[PDB]
Parts: sequence; structure tokens; C-alpha cells
Amino acid sequence: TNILAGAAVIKVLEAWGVDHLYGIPGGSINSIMDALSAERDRIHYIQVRHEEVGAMAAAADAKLTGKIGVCFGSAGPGGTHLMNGLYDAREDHVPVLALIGQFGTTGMNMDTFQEMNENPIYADVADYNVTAVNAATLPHVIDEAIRRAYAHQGVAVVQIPVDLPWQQISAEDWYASANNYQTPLLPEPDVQAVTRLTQTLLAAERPLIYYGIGARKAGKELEQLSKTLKIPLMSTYPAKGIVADRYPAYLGSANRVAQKPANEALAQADVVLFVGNNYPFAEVSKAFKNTRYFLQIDIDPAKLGKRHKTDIAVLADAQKTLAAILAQVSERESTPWWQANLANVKNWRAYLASLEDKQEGPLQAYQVLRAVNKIAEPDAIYSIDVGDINLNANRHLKLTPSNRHITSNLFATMGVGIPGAIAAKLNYPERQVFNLAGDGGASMTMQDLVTQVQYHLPVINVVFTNCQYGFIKDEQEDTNQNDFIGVEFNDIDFSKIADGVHMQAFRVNKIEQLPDVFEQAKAIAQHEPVLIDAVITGDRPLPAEKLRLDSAMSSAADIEAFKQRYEAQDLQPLSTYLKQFGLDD
Amino acid sequence: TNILAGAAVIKVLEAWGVDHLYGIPGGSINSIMDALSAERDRIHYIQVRHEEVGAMAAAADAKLTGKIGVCFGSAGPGGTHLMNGLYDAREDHVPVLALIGQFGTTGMNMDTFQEMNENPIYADVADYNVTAVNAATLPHVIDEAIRRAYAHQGVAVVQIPVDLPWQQISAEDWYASANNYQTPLLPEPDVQAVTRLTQTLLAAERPLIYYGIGARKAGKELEQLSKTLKIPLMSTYPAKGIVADRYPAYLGSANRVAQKPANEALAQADVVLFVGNNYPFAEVSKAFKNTRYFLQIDIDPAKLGKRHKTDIAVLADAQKTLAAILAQVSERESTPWWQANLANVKNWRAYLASLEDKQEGPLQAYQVLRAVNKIAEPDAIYSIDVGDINLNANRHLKLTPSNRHITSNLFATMGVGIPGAIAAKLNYPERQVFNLAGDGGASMTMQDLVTQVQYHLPVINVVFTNCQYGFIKDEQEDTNQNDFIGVEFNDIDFSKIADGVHMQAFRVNKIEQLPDVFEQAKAIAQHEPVLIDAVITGDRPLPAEKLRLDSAMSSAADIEAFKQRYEAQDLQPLSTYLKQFGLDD
Amino acid sequence: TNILAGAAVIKVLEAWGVDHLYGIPGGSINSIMDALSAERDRIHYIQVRHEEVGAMAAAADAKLTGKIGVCFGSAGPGGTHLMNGLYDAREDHVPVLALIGQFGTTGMNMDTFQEMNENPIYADVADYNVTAVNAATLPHVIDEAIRRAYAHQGVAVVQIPVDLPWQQISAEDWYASANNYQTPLLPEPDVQAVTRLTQTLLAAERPLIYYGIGARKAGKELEQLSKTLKIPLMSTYPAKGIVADRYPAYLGSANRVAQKPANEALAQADVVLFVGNNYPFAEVSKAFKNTRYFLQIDIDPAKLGKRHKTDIAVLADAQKTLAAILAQVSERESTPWWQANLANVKNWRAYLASLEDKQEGPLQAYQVLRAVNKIAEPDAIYSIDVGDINLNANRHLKLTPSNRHITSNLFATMGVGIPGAIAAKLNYPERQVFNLAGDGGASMTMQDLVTQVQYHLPVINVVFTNCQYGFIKDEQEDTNQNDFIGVEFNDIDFSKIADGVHMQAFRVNKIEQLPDVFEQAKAIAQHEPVLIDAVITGDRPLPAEKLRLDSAMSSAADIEAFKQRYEAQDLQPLSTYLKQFGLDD
Ligand SMILES: Cc1cc2nc3c(=O)[nH]c(=O)nc-3n(C[C@H](O)[C@H](O)[C@H](O)COP(=O)(O)OP(=O)(O)OC[C@H]3O[C@@H](n4cnc5c(N)ncnc54)[C@H](O)[C@@H]3O)c2cc1C
Ligand SMILES: Cc1cc2nc3c(=O)[nH]c(=O)nc-3n(C[C@H](O)[C@H](O)[C@H](O)COP(=O)(O)OP(=O)(O)OC[C@H]3O[C@@H](n4cnc5c(N)ncnc54)[C@H](O)[C@@H]3O)c2cc1C
Ligand SMILES: Cc1cc2nc3c(=O)[nH]c(=O)nc-3n(C[C@H](O)[C@H](O)[C@H](O)COP(=O)(O)OP(=O)(O)OC[C@H]3O[C@@H](n4cnc5c(N)ncnc54)[C@H](O)[C@@H]3O)c2cc1C
Ligand SMILES: Cc1ncc(C[n+]2csc(CCOP(=O)(O)OP(=O)(O)O)c2C)c(N)n1
Ligand SMILES: Cc1ncc(C[n+]2csc(CCOP(=O)(O)OP(=O)(O)O)c2C)c(N)n1
Ligand SMILES: Cc1ncc(C[n+]2csc(CCOP(=O)(O)OP(=O)(O)O)c2C)c(N)n1
Ligand SMILES: [Mg+2]
Ligand SMILES: [Mg+2]
Ligand SMILES: [Mg+2]
Ligand code: NA
Repeated sequence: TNILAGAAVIKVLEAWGVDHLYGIPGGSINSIMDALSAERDRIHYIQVRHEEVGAMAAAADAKLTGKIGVCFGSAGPGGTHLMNGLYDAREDHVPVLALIGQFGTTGMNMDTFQEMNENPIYADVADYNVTAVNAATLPHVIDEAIRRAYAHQGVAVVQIPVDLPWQQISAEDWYASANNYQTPLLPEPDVQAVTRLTQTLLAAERPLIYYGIGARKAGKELEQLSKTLKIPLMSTYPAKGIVADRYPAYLGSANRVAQKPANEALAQADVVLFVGNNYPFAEVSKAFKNTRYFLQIDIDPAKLGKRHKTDIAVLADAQKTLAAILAQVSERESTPWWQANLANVKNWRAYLASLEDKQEGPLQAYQVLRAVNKIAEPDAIYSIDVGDINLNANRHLKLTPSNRHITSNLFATMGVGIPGAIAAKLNYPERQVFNLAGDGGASMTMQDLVTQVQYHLPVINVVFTNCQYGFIKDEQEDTNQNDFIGVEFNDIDFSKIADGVHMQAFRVNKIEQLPDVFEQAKAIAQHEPVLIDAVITGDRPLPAEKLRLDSAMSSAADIEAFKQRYEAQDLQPLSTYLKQFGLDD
Repeated sequence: TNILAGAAVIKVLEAWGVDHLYGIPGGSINSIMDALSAERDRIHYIQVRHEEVGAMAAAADAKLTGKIGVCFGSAGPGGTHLMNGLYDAREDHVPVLALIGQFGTTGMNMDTFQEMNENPIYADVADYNVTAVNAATLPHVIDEAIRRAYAHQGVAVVQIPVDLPWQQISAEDWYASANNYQTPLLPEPDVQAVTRLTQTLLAAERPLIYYGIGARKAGKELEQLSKTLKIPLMSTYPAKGIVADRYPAYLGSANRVAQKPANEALAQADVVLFVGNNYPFAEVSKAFKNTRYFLQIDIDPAKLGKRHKTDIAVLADAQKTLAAILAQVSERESTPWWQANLANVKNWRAYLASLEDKQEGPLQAYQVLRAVNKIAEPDAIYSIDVGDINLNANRHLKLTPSNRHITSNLFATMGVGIPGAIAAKLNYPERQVFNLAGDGGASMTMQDLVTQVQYHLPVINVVFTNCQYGFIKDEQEDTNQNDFIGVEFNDIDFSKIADGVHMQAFRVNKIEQLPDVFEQAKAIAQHEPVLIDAVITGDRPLPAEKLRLDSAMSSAADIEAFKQRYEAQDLQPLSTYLKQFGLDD
Repeated sequence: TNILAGAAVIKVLEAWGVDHLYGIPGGSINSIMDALSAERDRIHYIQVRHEEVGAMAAAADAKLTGKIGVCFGSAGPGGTHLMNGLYDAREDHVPVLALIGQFGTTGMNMDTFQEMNENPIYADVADYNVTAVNAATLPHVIDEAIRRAYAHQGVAVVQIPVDLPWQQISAEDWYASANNYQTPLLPEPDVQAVTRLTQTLLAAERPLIYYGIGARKAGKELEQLSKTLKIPLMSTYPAKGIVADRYPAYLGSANRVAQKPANEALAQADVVLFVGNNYPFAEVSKAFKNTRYFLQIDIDPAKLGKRHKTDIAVLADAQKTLAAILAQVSERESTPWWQANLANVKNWRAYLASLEDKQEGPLQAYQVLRAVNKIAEPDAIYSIDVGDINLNANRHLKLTPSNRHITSNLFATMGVGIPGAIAAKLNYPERQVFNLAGDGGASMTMQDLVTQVQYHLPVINVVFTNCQYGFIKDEQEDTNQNDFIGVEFNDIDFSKIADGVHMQAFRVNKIEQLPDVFEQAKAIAQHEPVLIDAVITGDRPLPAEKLRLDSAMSSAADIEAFKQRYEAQDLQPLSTYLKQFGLDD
């Protein structure tokens, strides 16, 4: 006969399969808390120490599983703390439901304590943004918000006056539509469009296949197409790992969180097949200014012809379309272009291994990442923060289709390393999970290291302490006329921070200390979280976008200073390999 | 002849007298950084570790000095991190200028990296919210934003595309209007309205004068009026300290961050003179349901008759109007009502002293605050966070007109203790500054303990570790039907957190440890920041809004359990004193 | 080599096939007017008399053709006048581009004449809402707006500083992606979900197929499935005409702009197949409270299970799914349910024909729509305003698949009759076009009757003058305790309004004047616009949602009065026909 409205709201979340959700209580959301408390055997509440970590972990849930993440904040400051995690979910287009506390309906608009019109605050980030005003329709409003966040891959926000979840409604006033749920229909490739695209692709002299995370279910077809037709592969940085990094013709990503072979090859390419890719640097970096033909495959009609004048655009699923190209082609023999790029990838990987393999001396970021590779399991998950770690992880981690890695891709909010790792261990308790974060990014969310201890989530946290905002210092070096400001700062000993939250931790500053510390860490993390604070040098990572290696384009003085600064004496420009195989630059 | 637009923007801030500002750099605000770097001898940049601390310190600057606070964030996540500090400035109505980074105008609306339409994000919090599009008008736009934030006591937000501060403009394209600045005109009291108000006030049998921070310049007239006419005084919690807490007829504040005498007297009063007061609990708690006449003094026409049916409302400056009442009255003799309230305040202060004066045993919050009182200088400044510390600081600190204390009053964002103390020490390097914060509030902004070390700001930080969100646990006790959830959590050793940021710290858990630790702390803080982590009991502070003391209204079983739980065996209800002097309840 | 940015913007519109666009000039949009002036041979500019008519005609263009409608307004008041047409496009989910004037970039944020931040004005209505700040990226921002408006079936708004279109840019700063636009090839519906839906529909004893405009391409399959399986059809009001109104088992629409058979049968049905339908009265009128199984076909995942607990929801195209069902069913012999419904429809249409066929007397709305039916061409287009005309046109117009009718379906803004008829005639100069509007609705946009004369658009305008807001008076009769207010008003003689804009017109008030006047109007509209002002009675149309015809549910006194008032003496309740074919109510 009757149920409390708050109890029916928790049953709609259970019907939709939500296992865990994040937040911090307050008087303005204590009736939802009361409903959660009764349901604690069926749905699991994760209490965080700052609400932005709860919204960031909810977005990381949806990034990892495809299932909607759920978080909440109390009225006023609880909900405004959620913003960096909600803009991350909007920009990385993943479904998140956020519930916002509000004063009871009898006190709304009376200007009472911590009571304000909360609806204008969430209007820009959310796909659906409503204040609930009736208890009997509140299960439907929650159901409606989840359906929309899934269908539209964005954020749904509901402000709930605290009195409505304590009202009784009838058990027939409500249902969940979770059993009717379906994912959007995938469009099929037009065969004539595929034939025309294939003919342009085969006629190319210097082809590249450039794919994003829209080609996630097509790693087999990508690799197979590359080796049948002898066409090198390059990706956006989030798409690393779709094709194994060891694959000999994988060039890496372009621009700054980039690898040298991809930047050099893109400038020479005559035809690019751009697949499931919304690379945000296309126009501002003039990435395709020398491309003769640009071919596109994407599921979304708003992306077709968006990033560059597009000669043939196919509106279709990436995997279905690459299976259709592959059904029309045959093995081609090796070309000068194929061989020139293979030799260039070999030269680059030998430069990265030489940085990784130093055995003694002052610790640099390169050897830390080599030690992570040594203890990493084949299906490890990586939550990466924002700064030089995106550049260094992209060059040094060796990923396969069995791994997962997540960061804040487009909004690029620092602080995501710790919440992403909490969400990862909750969803995959049996996989090894790492959190790789710079010292500026780990100190923004450092208080939630205690959430890994409190909920027994064994994460290997690795902090790269350079006592700098290193990614911004290198920008100021490049653009600013006056001296550095706001980029070098005081030390924080993170092994002491970890001790304060009662987590095991180590601090290291020499290359020869790494093997034993990472061995111990790997063993601790079978049961408990652990933190390694690696005190690294201030050395700038080689800028793949400002290469000074080619004598035809840089002075001998610039080239020698570049090689000395980046320990790059053995790198050769792509033009060397192009000339060995008879091609021009 | 020419100046860079970024250099002219920094000269407008210097003309307006800004000494320091807060933020974290990023590529999207590196041209403002470049201008700051050149001006580092004239204006001082405070680099924080999380941008919400920079916006909260900027609001605390304006709360302490009356001068506009200034903060900035880089594009996307830098600026959204500012929100809890910007909503605090809006709700506590203090002037703050926030500068938001944005991608260059050639890349805007291209959907490039970390580039979005940033103007809708700040539309609800700001009084002035504009994206600058021209370099020659940018000094004027900054000048315009400061004039408006001052005149309107709110937030001005300017989004600046990174290319405009690097453009050259002519040194005649700009001026600052800082030398024309004036504060708003104060309206004068109508003499007839003052006479009518005074006659109602003198005819009252049980009068109360109830004032807020709008009566800040009138503490002398408030005390003088109270003792000439024999009328007890009560205030809003922010107004504590306008009249010395030792004054015998100061009753305290009402509702929950309240003192028992003010709650008991307000329920009996027949006439209330409500002066410079916008108490947000008036209507929802039915605070004035028994008041016969309600008299109001305020400078703002939007507040007149707002909180209760008002019999005589005077639109005028609080001090001028109280000086005018005082010029029309003469000494009155003692009354039963005056004496009944004096005896009630005496009984209450003896209960607080008995909690404070325990000499040995398990540490409670009451003795920690007694030890703060013992080392506190007469003009100390207190930055207080949000939770039980507002209730306990309000009852136990003894303030005079020489002290200052700040918290987030109406938005009530946790985490303000640390940024408020940083702003206080920057503005008053010669005054002793304390940061009193609960463990849930101090862990939200704990990373910026390093900002007090880095900029050598000697703050005495006191953390009250109860391993609870104690203020929310007591609410769940009062309203929730099911068991506690999300309010008891794991320990964080804050003396270890402080060691990790290289600050001296102590952890204490017994009453007898306090005198020596606070003595050492007082000595360290002549030169360096120090932190005391006080591990306190989970005891609930006496709820002044749910008193069980009067036998006419509560059962003997409820009264005895109340006295035993709150160690309140010696408190007497106000009805005892009312009956001793011949009045009825 | 160079092109002005405004000339490249008009070339992006031409590339996307925009044939005409609407607006009113002003100083802040005169550089876009300058570029249109040069291209008047390729794109036709329609100067309207009030900018809301421009925005409403642009939404009617997209409703009729599926191509993006385009309108513009000058800064400040020109753009805010667009609002009722932009909300109609958002709510009726059709693509519209709106360009908004803005003061030059050198004067923005200077608080100069008619200059304000215009971006917050359009944030709620628009899917895409940006202020352009650079001339070289302006063609791309217009291309982006058009691609997003089509992909998201909504409104895109761009605010353009007037200086930017007069700046020179290179002929390759731009391209349009119109050539990449295409329709998705959708998968066939899964045969197992189709077979489950077919088996449930065949077992039903009292089935109904209830379709909306999502089944617009399935008129053949709806009609064939209906007569093969003997299942009556009912639709939403906008879906009228998908199956010819003369089809014997078409029941009409439900609720108030409704027909009696549909309302009575919906309350009796056991299984409802809900197809391409988002009927907004479902939950608030408990339309499906007696339904036993509810089956759904929709292409949008956000709609599955939205309107009622749904037993089987198939995500698929309506026409392909109904064709798949039709391919696996065979003839069912006539059932009792089928025959009771056919008898009920016959009785209802005899009632409507008796109102239409009155030959002398005071003119009512019913005989005016019979005269419209007599001169109507089989492919005529009807633009219908909002009010009793939706109810009357839904019952009396006899449409086929060759007709089109449009109104403001969900936002329901009055005044759409004239702009919809202007847009229809611009798109189809060879088709007969009607504007049917009540006197309240026609007077909101009456000034744009001159745009039909100025651009030589031969529309037949029929105004129903009752000197009332008749739709609202009947609501006040049903809900209001006190007397009618604001619903009866002064006469406007629209044949004199038409004469003032130099349009031929007639005013009629007698049933016997109709044949000659409508015969003359049909002939004038071969070359010129014409208006007929029909002065009608204030009789209330029969309320299909408040039927008092069944003795089992209404008293005989109520049934007598209902029959008398609505001239409904020969109408029978559906229960008569149920009992006649052996079914119980
Ligand atoms: C500090 C930092 C720096 C960065 N620097 C760079 C850099 O230098 N270089 C770099 O590469 N990246 C960089 N990134 C990441 C960058 O911001 C973008 O997020 C990324 O380049 C876009 O990747 P994507 O195209 O794979 O993903 P998305 O932007 O998510 O786009 C996915 C695309 O796939 C399409 N799609 C989806 N499903 C399908 C399907 N089934 N079939 C076909 N199409 C489909 C979608 O419609 C969309 O068009 C950086 C990130 C950070 C945090
Ligand atoms: C956790 C927490 C709990 C709280 N609980 C309580 C509680 O239980 N009880 C309580 O009292 N407070 C409480 N507060 C504070 C509360 O939220 C309000 O901020 C406070 O009660 C309002 O104080 P005010 O009226 O002094 O200040 P304001 O709201 O700032 O109002 C000032 C008033 O003075 C007027 N004014 C300004 N200048 C003049 C002048 N020159 N002449 C005359 N009028 C002038 C202004 O127009 C305005 O009307 C709490 C705060 C926190 C953080
Ligand atoms: C004065 C006034 C009163 C009104 N009163 C009534 C009334 O009493 N009764 C009434 O019926 N209406 C009434 N209306 C109209 C009403 O407001 C709604 O607009 C209408 O009922 C909804 O029609 P729809 O479901 O056909 O269209 P829409 O709301 O546009 O929905 C179309 C649906 O079809 C789906 N769809 C689209 N394409 C496909 C495809 N190819 N395959 C499958 N699914 C697809 C869409 O996803 C969507 O769910 C009134 C309007 C006015 C102006
Ligand atoms: C919340 C937030 N503030 C500011 C920025 C701008 N930003 C981008 S990278 C970076 C510095 C990263 O520092 P750190 O984590 O120490 O990494 P490092 O580069 O030193 O490895 C900053 C400040 C941002 N992306 N997010
Ligand atoms: C950012 C934010 N989140 C949530 C709240 C709700 N809230 C108000 S008081 C409180 C708990 C305070 O905890 P703590 O700092 O430990 O103080 P205690 O009461 O234990 O002394 C909370 C969560 C808030 N005001 N601000
Ligand atoms: C712009 C606008 N204002 C108000 C309404 C509310 N409304 C709905 S129907 C109606 C009256 C319709 O009057 P009229 O056009 O004379 O038609 P009638 O019903 O008299 O035939 C009104 C005011 C509306 N939909 N749109
Ligand atoms: Mg760093
Ligand atoms: Mg606490
Ligand atoms: Mg009318
Ligand atoms: Na923090």
C-alpha cells in the first residue's frame, strides 16, 4: 500500500543496477540518507572527504563500465563542490546522475539558512536540470533523469527539497523503466561510399589511418588493415592501447602529449582516414594543412566534415565499416613509405628505452615509469592525473587491449588520479589499479587518500614530485617574456601525508632505490593501498612538437643544444629514413 | 606611447590599492601571469594549491578589510574550482573580482582543448559577468568590474582570452577611476519616527534589543542604551564581539549556534528592536510568534518589514539612529525583567566555566577552547570553519570590539578556516591569528597548510578531531528513523599532515596535556605556523533549542536524562528567575 | 584570393540549400544585410513586420520540409522578439538557425547604446549558443551551428558583432560541410522482438494501435494492419491525416482536441501498441489506467517506457517494424470489438455531418469548416493557429496523406497561423494554402498579413471571430468560482484590417452567405491573398473529455442537459454498441 518517496527513489536506482554512489551528508539531504541507511545491503554508499572526488569517481565509473555514475551534494556548498567532476562528465560525454539537497518546500524562497534558488547553478553543465516539487512524481523524475543521461551521454541534475523523501506515496504511484533500456542503434555503412573511400585509400602514396576512441571495438580490424595494406597507424592519446603499443607500425599520438613518429608522419601524409576521432587540435595546430584527401568515418552527424574539409564522410559504426574495407582488399607488398616509418619508430623506441634503462643516479620520471611497467599485470587499470604524467605515461607505458586507462580527456581537470582509482578498484576488485599523478594534481585531492584506507581499496599510488607545475613551467618557457611565476613551489612529503591517513608509503629519489620499493609495493597492494613518492628531476620531456633535429631546417647550434638537453644524440629525423628508401621530404 | 594590455590591467589593480591576489597559472592565463611577473615589487601574487582556497581567501580579504578581494583561475577547471569561494562572497555580500582564463580569440568556438563558452558558468553567482573581446577596452572592463563589485557588494567575473593581454594598446587608451571612489551615502533618521519608536520601546515590559553586523559601528551606543534603559542585549552569531562578551546583560545568539539565555528571553519578549539584522531563521523557527510589537532599523529598503510584520521601520544608519534614541532618554531604574535575565546569564556562564575548567581526563572541545582563551592576545583574529566549531566558539571564546572573527556566514561552506587565516595574516602581520576547524572541514582544504609555510604566515591552526561530521550526526539523531550513515569515519592524524607540509605540529588527547602544548604553540607562532590536533570526545554540545529543564513542560525522566547527558545538573530554566522576581512565564 | 567574411557566411547558407530567410534590419546587423544585398539572385530575403513572425515562419519551414529554417533579429529587441518562434522550434524539435546582431567588438562591454551581454538571453532555448569574436572562423561557426541544429533537432543561435562580417578573410579560411550530410542506414528490427510484439497483439481481445507523427512514413502499413487484424486506429492530433480521415476504423485523437470514439475506446482497450508517440497527457489524464499490456515502438532510447509501465519496448523505425509485423500475420475474421467500434464511429460522424449541414441561420464554426472542405484541393496545406480551431479542425477537416497541416504542437503559441501559411506558400507556390485562425490568435500577428501582399503569396486566410478567447472561457466555466474575466472582448473587423494592408476580403455572419464567398475566395487565391472573416456564435463545442451520455455513469437529468446543449440527441455511448455485439462495459 504506501512507501516513503525516498525509499521508492532508492528502488529506482537499484532497478537500474547502481551498486555504489558517492557523497557527503547534510541536513538538506538527510531524508535521502535515511532511505540509503535502510537499503545498505542492496546499494553501497561511499562517503568521500570532498564532494568533487565523489563527482569525479562517478564520472570515472561511467568511463570504465558504460553504466551511469551517481553522486550527491547537500544544499549550497555541497553541490557546488561537485562541479569539476560534472564538467568532466559533460566534456567526456559519459552518463552521471547528481542529486542536490535543498531546503524543505515550506522554507523555499524565504531566504533561510543555506537556501537559494539552486536551479540556475546547474543549467549550463546539465542535459536535464530540474527542482522536484511533488513526492508522488519524484520516482518518475529520477527515472526520467537516468534515461536522459544515458540516451544523451551527459549529466542529469535533480534538486530535491528535503521534506519530499519523507512523504508517503502509494506503491502504485511508481515504476522504473530500467527493463526497457536499450543503447542507440548503430548505423550501417553504405557500400558505394565504402568502395569510393577504399579506392582513394589504395591510391595514396603516403597513407595514415588516424583513429580515436570511437574505434574501441575495432582494434583487430585496425591492426589487420595496417598490415594487409602496409599503412602506419596513429591515434589520439585516449585511444592508446586499442592496438598494442608493441605493434611495429603504431606511431603514437600527435601534438604535445604525442610521440615524435606521429608528428613527423602527419606532416608528410597525402591521405588520412580519420576514424571515430574528434581530435581538438586539428584546426588550431593546422594539423592537416598538407593533406590532399581526408576521409572520415563517424557515428555522429554533428562531427562529419567538422575538423577539416572532408572528401568522403561515411556515417556508420567504425567496426562495421573497417570490416567492410577489409573484405574488399588483398595483401599489398611493402612500400618505401611503410619501411621509412618502421625504421623511424624503431629509432624512437630505442631513445625511450635508453632513458628508461639508466641504472643509477638522480631519479627522473622515465625510470619510475619503467619500474611501473615491471610490476604491472597484463590487465592493469591506470587512473592518470593531468600535467606531465599524460605526456610521460603516453610515451612509456606499454598497454594492450586488456588494459584500461582513464584521465579527464577534454575538460582536463587536475585531481582526477585519486577518484578514478577509487572507482576502478570498486568496479574491478580483482585487477591491479595504479594512480599516477604529479605533485600539483595529487595535492588537490590528497584528503581522499583516506577513502582508499576506509573502504579497503588496494591502489598503488605513485606521486611524481618535481616541486613544480612542470607542464605550465614549460609553457612559460615557450611564451612568456618575463621570468617564471607561480610554477616552482614548496615540497610536500607525500609519504608523510600517507602516514597521516594510515596508509603504507615510501619516498625515493635515486634510480637504484626503485626495484625493491616497487617489489614491496606490489606485495602490499595485494591487500592494502600503498603510496610511492618519487622525487624526480626538473628535466623538461622532449617536446615532440618543437623538434630541432633536421639540419635542413635548424642550425647546428640549435640541433646540438636540443640533443644535449634531451639526451637525444641518437635520434634521427624522419627525413633520414625517407632518403634511405628513396622518398623526398 | 604603447603599453601591453596586460601591463595596463595590472596598473588598474595597483591604482585601486590591491596589495595581493590569489591563483594557480595555466596556459590560458599565462599573459596575465607575464604582466604580474614584471610587477612583482608592487603587487604580490599568492600561489595557492587549490583554486577554491584562493577564492575563499579573496572573500575573507573583503570581510576583514572592506577592500575588494582578487583571485583568478585558468580556463575550464581552474575557474570552476573558484565556486565555493565566489558563492560565499555573494551570500556574505562582500566585493570580489575573479579573472577567468580563456583560449585566444582565434581559437574560441572551434571546440579546441579546454575551450568552452565560459560565460553561462558564472551568470548566477556574479553581479557583473563578461567575456572581454578587445585589448584596448580591457583596462576599462576591469575598472568597471571593480566599481560595480564595490557599489553592489558582490562578485564581478571577467573571462579574458589569453591573446588580448599580449597586445599593445596606447598609454592614453586607459585610466582607472579609483581616485573617484566613494562609499554609498548613509541615510539619516527621521526624528518623528525615532520618537514613536522610543515611546513603544519605553512602554515595553519585557524589551529586547536584537542586533546584527549592521550595528558594527554602534557597539558603544548598544551597551549604553542597554544599561541606561535596563534592556538586555542579544545578537546574531556574526555580531558576537560588537559588545564585549563579558557584558552582564549580553544574552548571546538564538536558534542552534546559540546560547540558552537568548532563546529563553526571546520567547518571553513583548517588544523587539531589530537593528541591522537579517537573521535567516526568523520565519522558519517562528522566532517572533509571541512578540507584540516589532521595531526595525536598517539601511536597506529591501529588508524593511521582511522578517516579521513591522510596526515602525526606520530606514537609516544604525549608529546615527541609536545616538538619536539615546539623546531622548534618561536612566531608568532596575526592573524584574532586567534582574531575571541577569541572574539567568550568570547561571549559564557558570555552567560553561565548569565544562572549561576540568583539569584532568579525556579531552572535550570545551577545554581546548579554554586553552585558546588563555594564550589569546586582546586583538586576536579568528578564522572559524563550519560545523560544531561555530556552536562551541560562540559559547566559549571571549571577544571584545578589538577582536575580529570570520566564517562563511550564510552559504556556510566548510573549508574556510585555512583560507580565512591566510588572508588574515596577510592583512594583519602583527596580530595573532587562529584557525579553528573541525576535522571534516580542515581535511577539505588541508593541502593549503603548505601555503602558510611557503609564504611564512604564522597561524595557530587548531583541528578538533572527533572522527565525525558531529554537526550532521546530531541532526540525524534528531530527524532520522534509521541508523547513522555517513557521519562517523576514519582518523586522519593532522600532526602528520602538518609534518608532511613541513610545519611544526602536536597531537593531544588529554585535558592535562593542554597548558604546555598551547604555551609552546604560542611561542612558535611568533615566527612560524604551528598546528595542534586535539582528539576530542564525541559528546553532543547542549542543544539550546531543545532544552529539557522546566518541570512544567518536560517529564522528570526527560529532565534528568538531559542534565546527565549535558552535565547540566546546575542549570536552571529562566522561569525560576522570572518567579523569584515576581513575573509569570 | 580574399572574400569579406559576411559574403562567405551567405555562401555557407547557400551550400546548405537555404532558399529564403526572414528578419528585420538594424544597424547592428547591417553588414550581414550588405552581404545579402549582393546575393539576392541566389537566396531570397523576406522582410517581415515583426521578428517573431520571422522566427515562427523559419520553424514552419523546417516542419514542412525537414530543411533548417533561418531567421535573424537585430541586437537587443530584434533578437528577443524571436523568442516565441525559437521555443516553438525547440519544443516541436525542428532545426532552426537564428543570427543575432551585436554591437562591434570595439564597443562591446562599454555600456553603449543597445549593447548588452546577449549570450545569457539564448542559453535556455538553444542547443548551440555562441558569440563570434573573430572574422576568419565565422564561416566555420555558422557551419557548426547548422550541423548541430540538424543533428540535435533544435535551435542554434549565433551573436555576431557587426564589424566582423565587413572584415576581409582568405578564400580558404572557409568551407561548408553540406556535402557530407547524409541519412543513416538503420538496421532491420530484430525478428525476435518483432515476433514477441506480434504474438501479444494477436492474443488481445480489445486491441488498439495508437500512433504519433513518428509513424508518418507508415500510413500504408497502419491501414493494412488495421483491416487485416481488425484493430481500430487512433492517433495524436498532429498525426491526423497519416491515415485518411475517411477510413472507417479511424477513431480520432484522445483527451480534449479529441474525438468521442478514441476517448471511449481507450478506456476499454486491453492491449495498446504505442507507436512513434510522445502523447503529453498520458500520465496526468491516467489515459492507460485500465490497459493490461502496453507495447511500444520508438526510435529514441530516451522514450522507452517513458509514458506508462511498458511490457515490450522495441527500439526501431516505426515503418520497418510495422512492415515486419504485417509480413507475419494473416486475416482475422471480424470481431465484436471491431464491429462495436465501427458502429460508434458511424454514429459520431453522423453527429458531425448534422452540425456541418445546417443550411440557414446564425453561422457556427462547423459550417465554416464544411465550406473550407468544399473548396479544398486534395493536396492543400493547412497552417492552423491555437485555440478552438485545433479542436474544430481536428473533427471537421477531411485530410488524406496528400495534405499537410501544421500548428505549434507543444509550446502552443498563438499567432502561428499567418507565419505558417507564409512559409508554406514560399516552399510550395503551386499548392493551395489555408490559414485557419481564431480572432485572438490572428490579432497577435495581424500586421504580417501585409507580407503576403508584399511578396505575392496567395493564402486563403479564414478568421473565426467569436469576440472571445473561447478555448479559455470554457476552461473558466469548468474551474473558476467567480465570473468570467478577460475572455470576452471587443470586435475587430478583419475585412477592414485586410483592406488596410490592401488585401481583398469578405466578412460573413450567415450560413447561407458561405457558398458564394468561398467560391470567390478560391478563385482570387489563384493569384492574390484573400481573407474571410467569419462572425460565429459563442457555442461551446462538445467536450469529448466530459461526455454525459451513459445512464450507468451520469444521471438522466445530466444526460438531457448535455444532449440539449450540444445538439447531441442522436449520439449513443459506446456501451450501446458494446452490448449490441455482446461485449460488456
Ligand atoms: C593535459 C592533456 C593534454 C592532451 N594533449 C593531447 C595531445 O597533444 N594530443 C592528443 O591526441 N590528445 C591530447 N589530449 C586528449 C584530447 O584533449 C582529446 O580528448 C582527444 O585527442 C580526443 O580523442 P578521441 O577523438 O579519441 O575522443 P572523443 O573526443 O571522445 O571523440 C570520439 C569520437 O568517436 C566517435 N564515435 C563514437 N563511437 C563511434 C563508433 N561506434 N563508430 C564511429 N565513430 C564513433 C564520436 O562521435 C567522436 O567523434 C590531451 C589530454 C590532456 C588531459
Ligand atoms: C553552521 C552555521 C550555523 C549558523 N547558525 C546560526 C544560528 O543558529 N543563529 C544565528 O544567529 N546565526 C547563525 N548563523 C549565521 C546566520 O546564517 C546568519 O548569517 C546571521 O544570523 C545573519 O547575521 P546578521 O544579520 O548580523 O548579518 P547579515 O545577514 O549580513 O545582515 C546585515 C544586516 O545589516 C544591515 N545593515 C548594514 N549596514 C547597516 C547600517 N549601517 N545601519 C543599519 N543597518 C545596516 C544590512 O542591510 C542587513 O540587513 C550560522 C552560521 C553558520 C556557518
Ligand atoms: C491547443 C492544443 C491542444 C492540444 N490538445 C491535444 C489533445 O487533447 N490530444 C492530442 O493528441 N494532442 C493534443 N495536442 C498536441 C499535443 O500537445 C502533442 O504535441 C501531441 O499529442 C504529441 O504528438 P506526437 O506524439 O505525434 O509527436 P511528438 O511529440 O513529436 O513525438 C513523436 C514521437 O515519435 C518518435 N519517432 C520519431 N520518428 C520515429 C520513427 N521513424 N520511428 C519510430 N519512432 C519515431 C519520436 O521519438 C517521439 O517519441 C494539442 C496541441 C495544441 C496546440
Ligand atoms: C584544476 C586545474 N587547475 C589548473 C589547471 C592548469 N594546469 C594544467 S597542467 C597543470 C600543472 C600540473 O602540475 P603537476 O600535477 O605537478 O604535474 P607536472 O607537470 O609537474 O608533472 C596545471 C596547473 C588545470 N588543468 N586544472
Ligand atoms: C562543502 C560542504 N559540504 C557539506 C556541508 C554540510 N555540513 C555542514 S556542517 C558539516 C559537518 C562538519 O564536520 P566537521 O568539520 O568534522 O565538524 P564537527 O561538527 O565534527 O565539529 C557538514 C558536512 C557544508 N556546509 N559544506
Ligand atoms: C501567446 C499565448 N498567450 C496565451 C496563450 C493561452 N491561450 C491558449 S488558447 C487561447 C485563446 C485562443 O483565442 P482565439 O484565438 O480567439 O480562439 P477561440 O478559442 O476563440 O476560437 C489562449 C489565450 C497561448 N497559448 N499563447
Ligand atoms: Mg609537478
Ligand atoms: Mg568532526
Ligand atoms: Mg476567439
Ligand atoms: Na582538497
